[PDB]
Amino acid sequence: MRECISIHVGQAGVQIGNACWELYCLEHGIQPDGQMPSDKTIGGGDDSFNTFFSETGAGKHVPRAVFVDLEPTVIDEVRTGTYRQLFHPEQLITGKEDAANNYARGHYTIGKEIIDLVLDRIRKLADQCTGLQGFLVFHSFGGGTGSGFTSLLMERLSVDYGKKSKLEFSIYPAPQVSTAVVEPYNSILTTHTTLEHSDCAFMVDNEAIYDICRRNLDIERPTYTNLNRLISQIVSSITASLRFDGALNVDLTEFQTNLVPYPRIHFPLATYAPVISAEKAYHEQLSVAEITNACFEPANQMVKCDPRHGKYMACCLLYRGDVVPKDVNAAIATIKTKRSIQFVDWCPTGFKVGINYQPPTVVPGGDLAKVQRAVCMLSNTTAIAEAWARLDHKFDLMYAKRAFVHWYVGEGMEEGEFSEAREDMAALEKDYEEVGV
Amino acid sequence: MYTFVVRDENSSVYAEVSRLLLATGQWKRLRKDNPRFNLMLGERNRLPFGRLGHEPGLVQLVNYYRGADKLCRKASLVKLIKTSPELSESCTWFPESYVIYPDEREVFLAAYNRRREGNVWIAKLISSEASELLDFIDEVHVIQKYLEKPLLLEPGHRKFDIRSWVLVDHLYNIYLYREGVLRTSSEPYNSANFQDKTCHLTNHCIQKNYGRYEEGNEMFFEEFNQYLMDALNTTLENSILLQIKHIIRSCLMCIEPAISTKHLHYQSFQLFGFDFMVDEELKVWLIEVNGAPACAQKLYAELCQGIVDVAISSVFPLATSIFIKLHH
Amino acid sequence: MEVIELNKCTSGQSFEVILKPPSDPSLEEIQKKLEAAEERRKYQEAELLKHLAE
Amino acid sequence: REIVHIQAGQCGNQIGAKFWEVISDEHGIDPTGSYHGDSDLQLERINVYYNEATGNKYVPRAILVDLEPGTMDSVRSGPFGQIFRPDNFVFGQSGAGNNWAKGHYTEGAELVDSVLDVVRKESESCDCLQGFQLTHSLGGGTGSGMGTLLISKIREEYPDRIMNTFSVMPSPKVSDTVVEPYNATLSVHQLVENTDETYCIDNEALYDICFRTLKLTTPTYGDLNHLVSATMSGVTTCLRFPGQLNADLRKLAVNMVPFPRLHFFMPGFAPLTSRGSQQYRALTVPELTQQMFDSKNMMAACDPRHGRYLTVAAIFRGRMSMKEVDEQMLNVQNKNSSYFVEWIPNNVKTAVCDIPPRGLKMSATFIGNSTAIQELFKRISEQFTAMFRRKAFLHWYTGEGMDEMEFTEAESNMNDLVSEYQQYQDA
Ligand SMILES: Nc1nc2c(ncn2[C@@H]2O[C@H](COP(=O)(O)OP(=O)(O)OP(=O)(O)O)[C@@H](O)[C@H]2O)c(=O)[nH]1
Ligand SMILES: Nc1ncnc2c1ncn2[C@@H]1O[C@H](COP(=O)(O)OP(=O)(O)CP(=O)(O)O)[C@@H](O)[C@H]1O
Ligand SMILES: Nc1nc2c(ncn2[C@@H]2O[C@H](COP(=O)(O)OP(=O)(O)O)[C@@H](O)[C@H]2O)c(=O)[nH]1
Ligand SMILES: COc1ccc2c(c1)NC(=O)CN2c1nc(C)nc2onc(C)c12
Ligand SMILES: [Ca+2]
Ligand SMILES: [Mg+2]
Ligand SMILES: [Mg+2]
Ligand SMILES: [Mg+2]
Repeated sequence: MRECISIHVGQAGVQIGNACWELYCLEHGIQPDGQMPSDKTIGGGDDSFNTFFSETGAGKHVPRAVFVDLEPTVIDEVRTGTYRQLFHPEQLITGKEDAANNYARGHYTIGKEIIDLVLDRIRKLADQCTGLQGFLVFHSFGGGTGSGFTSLLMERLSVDYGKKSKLEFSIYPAPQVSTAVVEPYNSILTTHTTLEHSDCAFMVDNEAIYDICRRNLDIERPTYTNLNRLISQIVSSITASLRFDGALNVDLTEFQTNLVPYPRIHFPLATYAPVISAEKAYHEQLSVAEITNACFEPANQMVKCDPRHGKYMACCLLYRGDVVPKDVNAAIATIKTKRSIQFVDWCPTGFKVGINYQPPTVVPGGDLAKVQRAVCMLSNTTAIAEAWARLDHKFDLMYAKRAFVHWYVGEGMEEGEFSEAREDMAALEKDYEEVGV
Repeated sequence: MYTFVVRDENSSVYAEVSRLLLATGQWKRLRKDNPRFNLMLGERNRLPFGRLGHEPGLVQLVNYYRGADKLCRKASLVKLIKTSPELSESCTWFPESYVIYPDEREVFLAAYNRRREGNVWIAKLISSEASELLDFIDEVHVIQKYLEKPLLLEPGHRKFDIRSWVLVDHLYNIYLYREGVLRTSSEPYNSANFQDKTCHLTNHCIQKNYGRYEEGNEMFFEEFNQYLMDALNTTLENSILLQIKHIIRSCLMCIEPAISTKHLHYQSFQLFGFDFMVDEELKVWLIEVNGAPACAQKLYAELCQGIVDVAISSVFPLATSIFIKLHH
Repeated sequence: MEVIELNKCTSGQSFEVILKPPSDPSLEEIQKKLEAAEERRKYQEAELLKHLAE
Repeated sequence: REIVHIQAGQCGNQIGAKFWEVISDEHGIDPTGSYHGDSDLQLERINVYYNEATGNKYVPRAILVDLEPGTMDSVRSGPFGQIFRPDNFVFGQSGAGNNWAKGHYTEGAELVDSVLDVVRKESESCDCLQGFQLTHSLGGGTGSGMGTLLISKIREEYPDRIMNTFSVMPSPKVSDTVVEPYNATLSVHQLVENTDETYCIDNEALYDICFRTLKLTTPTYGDLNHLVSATMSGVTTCLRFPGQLNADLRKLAVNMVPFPRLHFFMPGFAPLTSRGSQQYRALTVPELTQQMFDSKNMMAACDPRHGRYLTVAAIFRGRMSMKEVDEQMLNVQNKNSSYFVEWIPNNVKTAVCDIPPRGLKMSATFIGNSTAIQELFKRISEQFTAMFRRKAFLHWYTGEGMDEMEFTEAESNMNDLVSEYQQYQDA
């Protein structure tokens, strides 16, 4: 057994961590006080859930997590919330003033003050690990802390933990729920400094999650609570293989091996189905074919794009519920004849399938109905470059006038880092187009 | 009001669509780089489809189908017909074609050798010797069987090609404009030499004897139908238009899964120009598909009005039909 | 469709379906860039306090 | 995240006293500092503007400054006068005589160090100080001349804190003296360099709103300050109340100010109300949105159709459909997209607070960073040059040590501000 440490940075990272860890406890049967009656090995053990939870002598199951925000009010809700007993106070780290939606303030000015504190709190969890395999980092592209302090954290983790894998869960900026105009600046800056330090990153466009909540949950004005509970489900599907018995994606290395043949192109597209409203009185349960077919509908993706006009390098299907391989192959056979699924020539055309028999767990009183079977598809398609194109276009519009640049330069950053970062994104956009012509 | 932008100043069809939209008083035009548009009349090359459908509170529509170039490039059209089972290698209405890179070269020479034992081919320019055409290519191309026995109008002994304008809306309805045009050759068809190609190439730009028989070397369906009755004892609907409607529907139904915007965050429509070639036996052959076609002056007013009614006002409604819907 | 590497357990199964075969910076450099930016903040603050002294 | 409030001069203390009356009523604080409200939302962010004293009392973090005792004695006698900490009253005796030089160089110099001692005392008690907000007029002497001296000295001692002002612009429609364009031009030169955010409250706009819209034939300063206190309440809603957006002064500056010198905002309010008269028809969300963008609701006499919006902030107060707010806000942008710069994507952000202001069921406050505000500085620059080309009334200033060169420099810097706003009006 090898342990994984989760790190939640900024508001978006912390609040999504709240969602995921609440969901994890429900799936593994862990009470809010940390007790887990089904665990018969008191005080320790190397079961699959011990990848994410450590154990105390009294039987408490503590997440291998650390929350860090440059401003206290969000983590303070964790310190007083339903799962306050779950976490040790030392792994909840708060500053006093935030980064003010300013990458350079979170990376240079304030980040320098607190980077050594976090790294030693991270060290306290690593010493509890017999064989640490790496980190799962949750953060937003647009926030000053989520972008600025994460890229500084990712730089130092490569120094202190060189042999370790690092996976990102990144929240892509969407104007319908963001209250900052400089998110494209922060997004490009943080992607340039982090790119070589992340082995695999799952982007989540808030615009896609927002629309899924409106369309399939009939929520008129989705809140972060609506979005984060849905995002936690997808995250849970992705991490389930690390927390449960199986043979697919059993370690963080296997994520890069199965999904990322090119180091720089490490942004798999995630599609999830079915999303069913809990208020729906009558619902016909969808089949294996119907939910596998929904994985190739753009309206169900975490990022809106068209995989028909790109090429695949890898494809995983992660099923939860009443699913058997016979029905999956029958569904893949039908879908291949009716859809534009094209792989790059140097890659085998096919799917790696993982099935977990336990149906998806929904939090009581949430918006998602319980289903009999669900699937998450992780596909490394070049079509996700559309999200970089959108972001870089917005970047180019503002930067051409040098609008808001003075806020970053005034924090010690040099104007050249903007163009240097944009140049890297220009290279990234070019690599996708080479692979997917 | 509705909003639209114009990113192709060279488009004669959508220039008229811009005017008709402004004359409604319910459409306002913005600057090219303004993202808060309802409709985009986009550029022909490198249209940014990836930036469409991401403006909150705006239903967005564009006058091009992403991926339709697979049908509107000579090299892509051949590959699409030979690989798609819906059309197959034994497609009866497309001429034998082979892609050559300056390639199926060896597969092509096998057909030309069985043709050695009518062996005139076109490369796209006409030739009868296979080696000569290949020498021309190097100095991407597709070689195609040159149809040696075409239907010739009289008086004149003249070659022609038929252009049909087809509109495909956001719902993927296929609308064939009832008015087509015959682009005629004003010089009699000479089968003895292909180097002189003013009687073979029916393009308007080749027609610099221009304008003798009909104005602008353009014959519309009214006259061409009347000719077919008096000369061949048939009608344009029966002898030619059924095959044209079959070809248009077959091509577009093939690529529908790859270009449809039914469940997308933006919508697409597109006007196409299908070019047909009729042989001695009243059989229609598909020559090519044009992704950004131009109309004929007599038909600009009626066709561009129909583009608004069927493709634009169907999505953005305001405050007898000239199209034939091809059913699928 | 070839189904390979089928593994089963109480929790579930996994397998692979194939349809067609194929056809950095050191801690020293981090500390220096963070101090170069702090130097630039202190220079811009000194220029401000010098301007206010005038 | 505490804010330190300063009010300087006659106008500064009158609108400042009204501001504290309005927000104390919103937060449920009585004139004695005792909280007698009903909702705990009233106190979740009460520390931003109030210090907690002995006996569960709330004392405003306010410092009252004047060179005359007259207006401040009126404040201490007013309805909420006893709520202010008596030590925070700092005043001289000579007055400033509507003279920018007296407030900035002579009379105000004597008094400014004692103001800074009170400022320092309030700042040392702060958990984490965001910055300062100042209320003042630019046409007088104390608020204009001393107010900008204070701002310069506060920036010297707290260079990394946010400086925010509510600055009242003079207008011959509501004029005390002819030297007001002189004082305003000298002060704007300071505001351009030493503040992060300035709400331009034009007395011309307040007079026209009172006259044309509210049907008040002879407006008083009390009628003008009713509009100021309503605007000041609205623009500080997100700083005082919890919501989706827990805003602070720095995030406001970062997102509203794309270029450092262009930080002069047009405030707007809807629905426009005159005091002592209540209208009983609540507005629909389409009506709030249409009126808050109407030029007749702007507090700076500028035609927004003559410029382009760099950034826009909108705050809706009341119980309403947040979906209808999004549709209506998106409807304004999509229908007048030429007036919003294309090179700042998504430059209109919206906030919602459930507590409406006193006497309204629904309200909407507008904060626009428009390039049309150059019209305001053009107006003051024309009135300035009309007198300065003949050196008229300059003896009042040169008698306090000033040189004509300082006037020339101030005129130029404001004319540069005007041309800089015109730079981005064409781009
Ligand atoms: N999905 C999701 N997105 C969020 C959440 N909170 C904030 N965001 C998004 O994150 C972006 C803003 O970043 P934040 O995380 O709020 O900022 P931060 O990382 O805390 O950094 P600073 O506040 O600037 O110090 C916006 O695009 C928001 O839409 C959340 O809880 N869930
Ligand atoms: N297989 C064939 N047999 C006989 N004639 C052919 C032919 N292929 C092409 N032609 C002739 O060549 C002429 C022009 O060829 P083609 O249409 O492919 O070029 P083009 O694309 O530049 C004109 P457009 O785009 O307007 O259709 C046609 O009008 C037709 O008369
Ligand atoms: N809106 C408003 N403006 C005022 C008020 N009192 C004075 N003014 C304006 O402020 C200017 C006079 O400055 P004032 O504050 O009285 O002088 P000071 O005490 O030296 O700062 C003139 O332009 C007045 O119109 C007020 O209560 N409300
Ligand atoms: C132009 O874009 C923006 C404009 C304003 C803001 C932000 C972005 N983002 C922020 O965090 C602070 N903020 C606000 N500040 C204040 C004091 N009051 C507000 O009322 N409504 C908003 C929104 C808002
Ligand atoms: Ca155990
Ligand atoms: Mg934050
Ligand atoms: Mg062509
Ligand atoms: Mg006065």
